[PDB]
Order: sequence, then C-alpha cells, then structure tokens
Amino acid sequence: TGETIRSQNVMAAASIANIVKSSLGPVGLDKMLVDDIGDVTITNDGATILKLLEVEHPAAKVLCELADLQDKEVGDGTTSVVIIAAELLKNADELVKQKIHPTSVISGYRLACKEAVRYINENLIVNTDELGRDCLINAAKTSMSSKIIGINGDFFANMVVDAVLAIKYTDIRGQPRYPVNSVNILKAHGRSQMESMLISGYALNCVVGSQGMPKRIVNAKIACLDFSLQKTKRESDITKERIQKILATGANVILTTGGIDDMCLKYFVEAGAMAVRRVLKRDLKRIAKASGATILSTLANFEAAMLGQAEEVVQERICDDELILIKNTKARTSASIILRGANDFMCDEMERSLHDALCVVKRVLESKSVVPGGGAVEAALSIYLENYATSMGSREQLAIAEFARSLLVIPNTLAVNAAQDSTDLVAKLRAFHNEAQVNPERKNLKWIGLDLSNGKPRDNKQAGVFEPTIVKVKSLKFATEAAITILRID
Amino acid sequence: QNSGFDLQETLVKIQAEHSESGQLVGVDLNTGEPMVAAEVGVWDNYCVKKQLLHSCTVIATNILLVDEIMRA
Amino acid sequence: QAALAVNISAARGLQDVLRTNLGPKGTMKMLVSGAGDIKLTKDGNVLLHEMQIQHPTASLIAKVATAQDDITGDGTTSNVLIIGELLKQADLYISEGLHPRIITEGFEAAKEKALQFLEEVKVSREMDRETLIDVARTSLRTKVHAELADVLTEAVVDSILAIKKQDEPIDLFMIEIMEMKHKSETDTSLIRGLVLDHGARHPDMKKRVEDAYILTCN
Amino acid sequence: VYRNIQACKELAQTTRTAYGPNGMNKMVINHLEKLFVTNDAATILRELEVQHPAAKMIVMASHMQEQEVGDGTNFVLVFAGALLELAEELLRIGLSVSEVIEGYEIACRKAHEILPNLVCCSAKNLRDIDEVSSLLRTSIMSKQYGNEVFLAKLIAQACVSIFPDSGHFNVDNIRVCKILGSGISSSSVLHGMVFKKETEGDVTSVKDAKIAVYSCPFAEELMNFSKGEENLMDAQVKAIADTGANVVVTGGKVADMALHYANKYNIMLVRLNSKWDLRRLCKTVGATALPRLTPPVLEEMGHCDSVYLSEVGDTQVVVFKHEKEDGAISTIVLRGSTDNLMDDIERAVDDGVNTFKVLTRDKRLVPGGGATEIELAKQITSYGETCPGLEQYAIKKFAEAFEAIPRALAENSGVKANEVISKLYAVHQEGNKNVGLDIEAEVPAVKDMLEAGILDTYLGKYWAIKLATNAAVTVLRVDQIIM
Amino acid sequence: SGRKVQSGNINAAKTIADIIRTCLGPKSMMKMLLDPMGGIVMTNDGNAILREIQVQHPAAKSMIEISRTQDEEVGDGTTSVIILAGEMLSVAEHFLEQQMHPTVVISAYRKALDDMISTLKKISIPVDISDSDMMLNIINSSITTKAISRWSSLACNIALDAVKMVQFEENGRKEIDIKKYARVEKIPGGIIEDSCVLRGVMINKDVTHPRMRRYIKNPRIVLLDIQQLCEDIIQLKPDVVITEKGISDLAQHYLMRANITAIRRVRKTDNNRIARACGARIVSRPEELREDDVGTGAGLLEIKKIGDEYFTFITDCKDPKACTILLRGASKEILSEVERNLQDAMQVCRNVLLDPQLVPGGGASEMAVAHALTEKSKAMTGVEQWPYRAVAQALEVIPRTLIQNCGASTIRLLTSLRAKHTQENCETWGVNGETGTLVDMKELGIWEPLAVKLQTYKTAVETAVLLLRIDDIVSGH
Ligand SMILES: Nc1ncnc2c1ncn2[C@@H]1O[C@H](COP(=O)(O)OP(=O)(O)O)[C@@H](O)[C@H]1O
Ligand SMILES: Nc1ncnc2c1ncn2[C@@H]1O[C@H](COP(=O)(O)OP(=O)(O)O)[C@@H](O)[C@H]1O
Ligand SMILES: Nc1ncnc2c1ncn2[C@@H]1O[C@H](COP(=O)(O)OP(=O)(O)O)[C@@H](O)[C@H]1O
Repeated sequence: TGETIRSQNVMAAASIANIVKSSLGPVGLDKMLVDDIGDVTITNDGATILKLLEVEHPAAKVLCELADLQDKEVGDGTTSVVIIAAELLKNADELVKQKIHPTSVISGYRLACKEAVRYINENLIVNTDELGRDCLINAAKTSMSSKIIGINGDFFANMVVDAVLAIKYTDIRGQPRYPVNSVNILKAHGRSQMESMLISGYALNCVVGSQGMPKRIVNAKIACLDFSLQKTKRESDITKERIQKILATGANVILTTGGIDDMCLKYFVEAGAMAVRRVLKRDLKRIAKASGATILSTLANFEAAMLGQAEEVVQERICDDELILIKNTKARTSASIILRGANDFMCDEMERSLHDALCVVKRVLESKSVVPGGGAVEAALSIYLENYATSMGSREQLAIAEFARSLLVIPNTLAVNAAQDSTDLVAKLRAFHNEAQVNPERKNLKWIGLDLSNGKPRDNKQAGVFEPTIVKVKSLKFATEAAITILRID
Repeated sequence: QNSGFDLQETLVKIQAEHSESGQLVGVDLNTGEPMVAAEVGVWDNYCVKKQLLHSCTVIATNILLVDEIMRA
Repeated sequence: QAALAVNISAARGLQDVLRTNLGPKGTMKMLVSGAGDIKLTKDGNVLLHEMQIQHPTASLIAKVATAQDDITGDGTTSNVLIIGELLKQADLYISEGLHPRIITEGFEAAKEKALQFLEEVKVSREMDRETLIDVARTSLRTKVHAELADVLTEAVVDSILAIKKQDEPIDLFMIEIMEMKHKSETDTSLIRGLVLDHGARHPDMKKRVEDAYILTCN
Repeated sequence: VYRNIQACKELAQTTRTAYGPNGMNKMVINHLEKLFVTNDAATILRELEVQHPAAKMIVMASHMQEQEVGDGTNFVLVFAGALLELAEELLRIGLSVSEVIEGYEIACRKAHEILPNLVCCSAKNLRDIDEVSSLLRTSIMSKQYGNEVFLAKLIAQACVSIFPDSGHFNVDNIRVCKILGSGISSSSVLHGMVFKKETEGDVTSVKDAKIAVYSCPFAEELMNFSKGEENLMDAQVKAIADTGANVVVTGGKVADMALHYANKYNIMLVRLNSKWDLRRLCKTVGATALPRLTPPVLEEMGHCDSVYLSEVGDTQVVVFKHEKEDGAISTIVLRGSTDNLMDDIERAVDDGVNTFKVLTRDKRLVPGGGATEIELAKQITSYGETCPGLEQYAIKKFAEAFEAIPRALAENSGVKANEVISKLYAVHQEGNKNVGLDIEAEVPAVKDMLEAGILDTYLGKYWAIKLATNAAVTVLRVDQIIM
Repeated sequence: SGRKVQSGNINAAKTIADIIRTCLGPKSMMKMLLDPMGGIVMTNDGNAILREIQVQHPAAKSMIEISRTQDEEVGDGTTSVIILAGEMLSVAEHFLEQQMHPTVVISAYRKALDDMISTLKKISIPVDISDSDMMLNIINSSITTKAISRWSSLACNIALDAVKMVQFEENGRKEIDIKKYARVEKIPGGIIEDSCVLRGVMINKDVTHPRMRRYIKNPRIVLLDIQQLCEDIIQLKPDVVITEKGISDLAQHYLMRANITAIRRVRKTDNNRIARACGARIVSRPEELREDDVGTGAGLLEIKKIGDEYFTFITDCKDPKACTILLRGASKEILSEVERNLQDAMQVCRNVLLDPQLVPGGGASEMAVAHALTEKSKAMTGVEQWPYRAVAQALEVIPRTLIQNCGASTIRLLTSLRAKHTQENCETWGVNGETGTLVDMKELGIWEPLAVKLQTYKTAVETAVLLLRIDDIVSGH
C-alpha cells in the first residue's frame, strides 16, 4: 500500500513540528528525551532538541539538517523556522489536494518570500541608538520580570545598561562590540540589595596591598605578573631585582597573582604598586586586555609600553569590603558589578537576571536594524502579504495567501505556551495590525505584539522586546527554501 | 461493623466494661462506646430472643449432622 | 492484603508436612535424592536442611529456623508447629481487619508473660545419674527405635558423666563418634582416650603395648 | 456501590451540556425512528430509557421535581450527579455511607435555612403585564435561546394574565395551538381554545351552543340500495339535529350530501378535528362523546357559549370563548417554519407558564445566573469548618456540588469554567449576592444581574435542592444487587 | 501525547510513591522481596527496596535518582520526600484533567513552597547547641528505636566530639562542616566500648623499619609525590615529609641527612585527611619553589602499635578539623548505624549553628504548616489558589501513613488532630508513632532538624514541578 507520498512527507514534517511545537518560548514546556541506554535530557530550546533527536524518516531528516544549518548561521529561531516550514508544507499539500499544480505553489512562495523580506527592510526599527533609554530599561526589566528584586530593579537596569554602553568596544569594522566575560558579579555584605550601586571598573576583594594610594594618580601602569615575590635560600631570591627592573621600565601598579612579600609594603608605596592575590585567570586576561597588556610567562628574558596603564586607582573600603579599584584603564574593558546581600547562593536570582539583562542589551545594541517582538512582525507580514497577493493577479494567488496565513502560526504557539487562549490573542494581534495599515493615523500601531509576562496585546517597541533583523530574515529565507525543496519532491 | 467503627475494638471495650460491672452494657451506634443500654431505652423484644435461641440451634445441628449429599 | 494470605498458606503447608514427626511415637519420613541413595530420618533439623521446598517463603522459614535453633539443642519441629499455629490464629483475626501491629503487641506481651511463667516453673532438682538417664532416654527415643535408644542411653550417659568432671561444658573434640560396619549393630560402647582409624603393615609388632610414650611428629 | 455512582455520573454527564441558554441541541430518534432536534433535558431524559436502577431512582426523583416546580430538572440532575461523584471519592477515602448521609442531611437543612436570605423578589404584583413579562424572561432564556425571548416573554405572559381571578391560577387551561406558516415574529396571543374545521357554512355570532362530540367520527337492487343509503343518511343527520342541536364537532371527513344535510338545519360541519380534542372538549365545555349518530341526547350533550371561526393567522380556525368562567381557557397561536423548532418554543412557553404559577405560589424571588448557587456554596463552606466531627467533609462536598452548576453553565457558554468560577467566587465576597456570570462576553467576565432581571424562583429552587439531596442520600444507601 | 504523557509520568510516580508509603515511622511494616531464583530477603528500609526494585518508566527512574541523591545530602527523610511528591502529583491529577495548563500549576506550587519556607521558619521552637540534656533528647528522638538502644552512650560521645572536630570557619562562623574528613577507624576487636576519640588524624601505615625517629615537637608535614628533591627539600628543612614513593635503607639514611621522615604505599584517602589536619601545601616543581613551599603541620606526633599492627599517630594537630574517632568492637553490624547516626548528629549541629531550631515531629509540623496555608489561601485570589490549597491538603500524607501503620483508624484520628489543631493557636499537637494517639510533642520529646525538613519540602516541590513541566517523553522507544 501507499499513495500520494507528498502527503506522507507532510505528515512526517507535521509530526516533527508537533514534537517541538509546545517547547517554543521562554514559558515553553520541557521535554524528556530517551536514548537506547536511557539517558536523561531536559531542555526547552529546540536547537539541542533536534541535535539529540533520533529522526528516521528521510523527509523529516531534511527538515532536521535545514534546522541544523539554520542554527549555524544565527543560533536562534530554529523552532520558528521548523514550525513555519511545517505549516507551509501542510498548506501547500492541501492546495495540491484541491488540484493546484505545485509549480505555481513554489513560484508564489518565492514571490511572497521576496515581498516579505523587502517589507521587513521598510518597516524595521533603528531606535537602539544613544537616545534609547526607557526602552532599554523596560526590556531589561521584562528579562528580569517575575522577580522580587524589581523593587530596586530600575536602578539595576540603569547601572547595568550604563556599564555595558561605557564598556563598548570599537573594532576594525566599526560595529559596536562588547566582551561578555569582562563584567562579572561580586558579592557584598551589610546593606541589602536596595543599595547595590554601579562600579566603574573591575575591583577585586583581597588584601590591602597599599592603602596610601592617591585617590586619582597621574598614571597607574598595570603590570600583571604570575611570579611571586617570596624569599628563598636573575636573582637567587626573586624579591627585589624583578620588581626593581619592572618599575624602572615604567610600570607603576605591578600586580602579582601569587602571594605577597613580607616587606613589600615599603616597596609598593614608593612605586605605586600592590600585590593582589586570588586574581581569576578569566579576569586576569580581561584586565590585561583592558589595560592593553598580556600575561607574562616569566619576567626573565615588553614592560615599558606593552604593560597597560590606568589614569586612577582607588583604595577604599566600600560596604564593609576593601576593593582593588584598578579602573579606567587604557581600553574600557575593566568592569565589575557589586552584589549587595549576604552571600552568592541566595543572590543567584539577581546575578542571573543581571546576566540576562546584559545578554539582551548586548544583543540589541549590535545589529542596529531591529524589529518588534511578541509576534508583531508575523502579524505585520500577514497583513501585508494577503493584500499583496490579492493585488498580484497571476495564478499564484492561493500560494501567497496560504503563505500569509502560515506566517501566523508562531503567535498561536506563543499564546498556547503562555497558557492563554491562542485564537483570541492571535485575533487581537491581527485586528490591531489591521488599522496599522488600513488607517495611516495608526502608523505607530505596527509595533503591537504579545506580552508574554501576562498574555495581553501591548506595544513592544516601547517594551523593548527585540530581535535582530538578520536573524528573522535568514529564518524566513531558510524556511522558504526548505518548503520549496520538500514540495519539489514526489 | 455496620455503625462504621472498628469491629473488635468496640467489643473489647464492651467486654472490659461488662466484666467489672454487672450492668448489661450495650453498644451506642453513634460513638462506638460502651453504654448502659438500660436508661437509653434501647430495649428489644424478649420472646423473639427466646424463640431465636431454639431456632438457631435446631438448624445449626441439622446442617451440621448432614452427610453425603446425593443427586436424587 | 493477599501477600499475607500467601505467606499463611505456605507456613500452614510446612506445618502440615512436619506434623507427623514430633514425639517418640511419631512416624518418620525418608529422603530420596536424584542419585538414588536415600536417607531415613525423623529429626526436624536434617529434614529442613535436606527437603526440597517449593514455596519461596516456606524455604525462608526453614532456613531462618534452622539458622536460629542451631544454637540450642533441638525443638525445630515444635518451633515450626508453633509458628504455623500462631500464623493461623492471627489470620482468623486478620481476616476481619485487625491491623497486624496490634497482633504483634499481643504476641510480645504474651511472650513476656510466658517467659516469666517459665522462669517461675523451672525445676532445679540436683543433678544425678538417674536424671541424666531420664534426659538421655527422652532425647534419644525421638530419633531412633525404642530398644536401640534404650541401649544407647547407657553409653551416652556414661560418656557424659565421665566428661562432666571438668566443671565446664566442652564438646566437639572431647567426644568422638567412630563409624564402622559390623553386622551386629547391638555393639555400642565408649572408649576412653583415643581410637585411631587404622595402622600400617606390621606383623605382630607390639600388640599389647601396655605403657607407651607418644611422640608422633609425622 | 461504585457502579451505581458511575451510572448516575454518566447519566448526568449526558445532559449536563444542555444546561442554561447555551445548551447543545440533541439528535433524538424515538422508538418509531423519527428525527427530532431539541435541547431540553426533560425531553431527552423522558426519551432516555436508561437501565441502571440507580439511574432509575435519580430520573424518577427528577420527575417528581418537575411535578410541582415545572422546571429545574437539568439542575437537579447536575447537582445530584456532582453529589454522587464527590461521594465516590469520599467513600474511596475510607469513610462510611451512614456518616456522609448525616453530613448531607445537615448540609441540606443548613442550605434550606440560609436560602431565604437573598431577597430580590417581585416588584409589586403579578399585574403590570410588561413588568412581569420582563420577570418571566428567566425560563424563556433557559429553554429557548435569548434571540427570541423579547417576543416569547410577551406572548407567554399576556396569555397567563388574561384570568387573574381571586389569586388562583391553573395550567391546564393554558394551551398552545399548532399553526404552521410564516416566521416566529408573526406568532401572537388569543383567548380561548383554537382548532380548525373543514366546511365554510359557519355562523359566527352564536349563543350557548351544544357541542356534539362523536366517539366514532366519520339494476333495480342497485337503485333500492342507493335509496336505502339515502334514507339511512337522512335519518342519521336528523338524529344529529335533534333537540335543536346547532353545533357539531367531528374528526371525520366531509361529503356533499353530508354538508347539504348539515346546511338543511343550518349547522356547520366541523370536520378534521384533532385527535387530542375529544376529551379536552369534554373538560372545557362539559361535553361528552356519542357512540354513534343516533343517540345524541340533551342530558349527554355538550354546552359552549361562543362558537365562531377566527381568521387570525390567515387560517380558518374556530375558537371557543366566553365560557362558564368567562376567561378560563386561553390559547397561544404560534407561527414557524416547521414543528421541530415549534416544539422548543412551546416547551419554553410551558416553562414560562410554570414559573409564573410558582410566582403565584410565591412572590419571593432570588438572584439567578450562578449568583445564588455560589452564595449558598460560600455560606455552607464557611459554616463547614465551624462544625467539628466527621460531617464536615460531607458539608464541603455538598458545597462543591453547589459549585458544580455555575461551572457547567460556564462550559456550556463556551468559556473557561475554572477562570470564571474563580473570578466569580472571589468577587462574591465583596461584590455581593447580585453578581454573576456574563453570557455575551467571550472573555470570562462577571456581571451583576440585579438590573438584568434574570432571577430564578425561590420555592422551586428550595424544592429542587431538597429533592436532589434526598435522591443522592437514597441512592447512596443501597449497597449492591446481583446484575 | 497531549495529557496522556503527563498522566503516564505521574501515574508511574504515584505507583512507586505508594509502593513504600507504609515503610516509615517507628512501626514500619517490613516489605517482601524475591528475585526470580528463589532467593528471599526481608527488608524494612525504603532506600534498599527502591534500589533493588527494577522499573522502566523514565519518571520513576528520575524520582528514584532524586531520592538516592537526597539520601547523601541530608540522610533522614529519604522516604518522606517520595511520599510527598507522589501525593502532590496524585492531587495534581484532578487539575490536569480539567484542562488547565501546567504553567499556572507550577506558579501555584512555587508560591506554596515560598509560604512553606516561612511557615517552617516561624513555628520551629529554638534549640541551643552542645547542651547535654536536650542533645541527648535529640539522640533519643532520632538515633534510638534501632539496634543501638543498649549502646547509645558510645554514639552520643562520638557524635559530641565529631560535631566539634570538623569545624570549618572558612567564610563565616563555623557554619561550614564536612562529614568525610573525620579519621574514623572501624577496627573489629574487643568490647564495643573500646571506641575513643583522638585529636588529629592517624594513619594505618607507618615505616616498615622503626629504627628511626617519627615524633617531633614541631611536626611540619609537607605533601609530596631520584634524590634531587630529597636534598632540595633542605630549602626549609621540614622535620616530616609525606610522600607516595618507596624508601630504601640507603634512601632512609638519605632522608635522615635531609632531616625528613618519608612514608610509602599510602593512599590519597589518608593523604587528603593528613593535609586537612595539618594544613600544609604540596609543591614539587623546581620553579614553583618559594617561601610558601612548607606549611607548619601538626603540633605533635607519637609512635604506638595498637592491636598488633603498625599505626602512625598524628596527635594534637594545629587545626582540629580532621581528628580521629577510634572504634573497636565485635564486628561492623553495629557501627554502620553509628556512622549514619553521627552523620545525622553533625547535620543537626550544623543546622543549629545555621538555624537553631527543631520543628515538632509526629506530623505536628505538617499540621501546623497545612493549617497556615489553608488559612492564608482564603485571602489571596486567582484560579491558582486551587493548587495552593491542594498541596497543603496533600501534605497531610505523613500523619495519615503514621496512623495507618499503627492500627488506629486514620480518618478519625486525622479529623481529631486537625480540628483540635485549628482552635489551638501555638500548640503543634502531633500523633504518637508507637501507640497512634494524640499527644503534644513537647511532652513526648520528639523533634526534627530544621535543615532536613527544609530540604525535604523543597526537594519534593522541585520534583513535582519537574515532573509536571515535562510535556513529552518520546525520543525513540
Ligand atoms: N519575552 C518574550 N515575549 C514574547 N516573545 C519572546 C520573548 N522572548 C523571546 N520571544 C520570542 O521567542 C523567539 C525565539 O524562541 P526560540 O526559537 O525558542 O529560541 P531558540 O531558537 O534559541 O530555541 C523569538 O522570535 C522571540 O520573538
Ligand atoms: N441569561 C442568562 N444568563 C445566565 N444564566 C441564565 C440565563 N437564563 C437562564 N439562566 C440559568 O439557566 C438555569 C436553568 O436552565 P436549564 O437547566 O436549561 O433549564 P431548567 O430551567 O429546566 O433548569 C437557571 O438556573 C438560570 O440561572
Ligand atoms: N516514635 C515516634 N513517634 C512519632 N513520630 C515519629 C517517631 N519516630 C519517627 N517519627 C516520625 O516519622 C517521620 C519519618 O522518620 P523516619 O521514618 O525515622 O525516617 P525516614 O523519614 O527516612 O523514613 C519523622 O518526621 C518523625 O516525625
């Protein structure tokens, strides 16, 4: 037995979608994955799901490698591309089942993809400029939402966005760049989380190497070293010649990762240095690149100019903790965030929220061309493409029409995964975007999407729910290519 | 059992009470507790009990004396 | 709910199997092996150590019973009968609820009372030859024929009263049972010192040794 | 006992979806294999021939409920089913049937003595036809959908207000005449009893007319037989026309000779009489049947005061009015595409009539639409934890059984039951008794309907609660029987 | 798919939850295990039966692993977690069926657990530290009802020293503790009372030839893994150096020339405890040599042979964080219970340092917290309140199983307990575990550690949300 093989391929694609459908979105459910030996696997995102999924049917496999190659380009939306492709496949298979030849389907899908990708460029947003302040803060708070830490959350958002914008790079290409490992969390004791303020640079809690440091020195050349200044029994005891030579080269603040010297206090006040222990290697490289220096395997054999410099060093006790304020180096990379509370363990939620805010702000800072989130883009394309098809004229009317209808599967999945009624929310989105083009007065209504925190229609340009333009463009193009490749098989 | 309480526990309490006291303690079918059963007006008939004592014994011994059922 | 019933049935079956062994007048069973050789015995310990039991928990009962009562002398079949009867009596009350913990508490209280009763009933008549005769007869007539037991009681009691001089009970090495295959089974006595299994190729070397010195040393 | 609970639960689940104005229709195939569409719970249950004896008990309890309240049977089914299904898990916990029985009895008494504390009653009286018609919209919305209630309430109330004599009201006089034709809006009201005849030799202005109801309705030798038949027919018609008989009714056909004989004495030939008319005529004008055509005697002869044909509805129908009570009988004329939707309309009319009669027995009304149900549930479940002993679990379960009904109404409306019941229960603490569920909104929103006037009866609800509780108690007592 | 997958997961959860629901309490029933060969074992422990049983459903395997990993974390309560998770999932049955998404259920459960933590922190009666009387009361509450009834004194003294020889003032005030650095010596032989505690680690190994000095007034133990290192040790000249290489007679005299006493054939199990007791630093790289090569070790050493075997006695250590608890007796059938009891006692001391409290036992704490949630739920609104009440109601499972495996009827006893408990303001009445009768826990002298209770409740709630978060299991068979 066996008939209309394309139907079986479409059913396989639909099954692959239904495996991953409910997992889309931050509030998506988890999945249990079992192998032959019975290993455990719990995850939400579908990229690793398809990475570890055991697919058997060839047509489903094709979707698997298309999702995989989608992952290698932008690393996001693989669930969305798979769902869009499956919906397009089922709609096109239906259209074939009412005897429309698939060549017109493919032509209409290609034309609709081109029309939509051209429409994206004319309806995107570039508000992620220096003037975007409230949107950044509320986007960071939506990333930080469902947390009690939101009482002082606005101050945290302000300080974190200020730190990430100040630490911004300037690469050869010119596009803004930000090092993720440059900033890190740092616990504090005493006053609660409501008083956790900004730290202008990287600070390490260690022994006071030199308390007599000037508040703002004229020049603070950071000289990170690994060799310890300990007495033994080019020098037999590496205590004086190394530090004297590195000071004579020009370095002012000489940092030794190892332990301190017994008499180093006298040397470090007359040379503007200090021996700070427990320097993290992941942070040692960060401070070396901030100053502009590099780690030294050995001081023996550079140090006059290779070792980086800073224009001020502060040695003061803050919130019952003395910190080594090696801040404002040559390159703005040295930064840290103080976490006020009792310990690292109960502050896991706030450090995780700070990390996610950093990630989302760094994602929206680059790729200045941005689009609204929460399904606003899908509703906008669905409004555009139906009318465009109706105004197109040729035999590919139904192809583009079903393309427009299939672009509204993502909002349905988002609404389901948010426990809200899918049909009501998608209908509200589509109706809100109806007047976004029908009535030119409601021109600002184009940025209307789902509020996943509650499941209500709301503007997301103000709310800051943002995605890169390139990610969505390549997602749509990959989905259309996969749909064409599958539909051209019989 | 019908009142819902524990079967053996109620009888244990009743027998413990009746052992020390010559009063014919009874069962109260709302709390599973021993009760004097005289002032509560739970009296049952007498001739019924007297006839029952004979009527149970006769059928008991008759059934217990049977042997080798036959297919007549 | 039903596991208890299964255990009850297995214990009752084991009890019923071991019913017709208790007492000197009780009949004796015989054991057959796959090889063909057979053993004829009545003691409960060997019966439980040699029987091929079907039910699993019955095998549990047999194994644990033998393991515990190896310490004392005997009473194995009596123990099995008593545990089977205990289980049956407890079942007659369990069948109408009666959560097993209450039955356990009753069992423990009865054990305490019985221990005190046995403590106050035990009779401490001073030891002599006659009481040892009686104990030997009672412990021997429950494992072998009547007159064979009567013959063997004198030998065993004389050996034991000989041993008793140390004022401390010791066993194993000090009493040795030799085995041989003479037709006249009526011959059964005790020999002091040691009896060696066999000798060597010596034509009338010493025979009546009388006084001797022992060095051996292999 | 669990099999009986399962049977009652399935029976309740079958008719649960029909609760309220948003009831699903049912495909009803009768014994004689006829198509039938309806949503009324009583109609399907009276057609449902269930087999489990517990189902028999619950259905006959519902029948007794309909006997003296006229409606709410769907409510008692849903309520008793909820009570039994909760009693199922209460028994599964390990409780006894007896103690849950006393708990349910205590809860029922508590509900009965707290019910009269929701006073949203009739305004002034059964009069003010428009006002009471607005009051009578409850059962109309219940059975028929809310689309046609505006006219159905007026048609149903204008007819029952015709004869408000001495405060005594009766149902049997209220009848509905089947008239197919144009749309529903063309339906109207009339006074008396309406049925159609065949011949046109009709006289309108008639004095006291004696109704003649028939128990049994309608070559030389050839000429001799024809003449004999003529003589026999003439003798029969003159026997009919004896004692000055002026009106005659019959379920048979007409004939040219028969109509000639009828017009010989100037008597109308009422023919094609409905099969239901033979004894309703006897009970409405004091008539009686005739074994044949020769023995109409004055002693066994009917008596009607007005016998005239009415052309209302563009159909020829004779209506009897100005009877002995001069207003007792009052029919309702209908108009619709077919009898299928006519049945639901007339059943809604009957429900309105019964609710009005309950109002005659009780001018006291209570809020409806899930208001009183959740109010009683709140009161009972608040009283529950204040009562020590084992009856407390039965009390909370009785409260949950009350909770069940608004959930059923919500899921019939198509909205999420859990969300709306949570919102309604939460608001009822401060948004007091008059709050309740809203039908129109797709979002699960609540709405106060003291202003809406949708208020169900008091005595009917009291009897429904009592009888459903008694039914659940009785079915809980039986243990088993071999089957 | 759909609801069916979650239903299967939670049914497999409930089955293994109620397979051993009777196995806790002082009157636990004994379960029956048979392998398919006739072998028979009689078991009374939940961990053992859950280990030996074989099940295939992934949810059951996950929860069994959760229980197993929670066993080492806290010890006691390893079955109450499973019972609580199973009952919570069994009550979530009724909300999964009425078509509400698992997300609101997870939110309600998390809110309930947040209330759980605060309510537990409220009603817990305070308890002091190291005071003998209520410490022994705790010992009777938890350690007893086992095979150490007639030997509780040895366990008491071992626990009392143990809670004081593993103190870690690393980042706070002694709040850090470990259960693996205690130099326990379980050597059979002699009466069980021969056990004793000795300050400092001791090693089962020593020099093969004792023609040499081992004990010095200032033992500077140095860890180490060719004589070049031997005469490079002279950088500071530590008296004793611990290594893992064999020493010859000429090599031994080379050590004497180097003023060191090396050791051979010593495992890491001894080396790490030596390092903890002495607080030294290991270094062997020639470039890594500095002033920090040698850290001062213990404060004394002794040469002694106990039980006809050569030992090394590191007594009076600089840091009393790795000391010796010697243990001699007939065999090990009593001392595994001693080990678990001392682990429990160290956890009790650690939490009393953290939160010096003891929640009432015998379901009194369960009743208190259930009453707190069922009264708090009345005020807060939302459809999420149904799971909020359901978790509190299902938390009553501990008293019901306690009464169940006692003979008494659970329903009447539970109703009497709850109805009494509501009117009572701050009584925390519980149920006697041996007779199944209501009794105030302060009178009965039964109490539970706060940390283990918090861990049990949090782990149960987390397992519930984990098993209700799963939306599908299909990745193959
Ligand atoms: N807070 C939010 N509200 C609404 N939509 C969101 C939110 N966060 C992310 N999304 C949507 O989720 C989509 C990406 O989800 P997904 O495909 O699961 O990620 P990945 O591809 O990394 O697995 C984006 O297109 C974005 O629109
Ligand atoms: N407009 C309305 N809005 C909400 N509820 C209504 C409305 N109309 C009627 N109801 C409810 O419907 C219930 C009765 O409906 P139903 O069970 O179908 O018939 P019956 O009257 O025989 O019980 C009443 O309890 C009433 O509260
Ligand atoms: N003698 C007792 N009386 C009352 N309650 C007890 C008694 N012994 C233990 N419990 C209760 O039983 C619960 C479970 O403890 P236990 O069964 O000993 O270990 P586990 O929790 O590992 O099964 C404890 O919370 C305790 O309150």
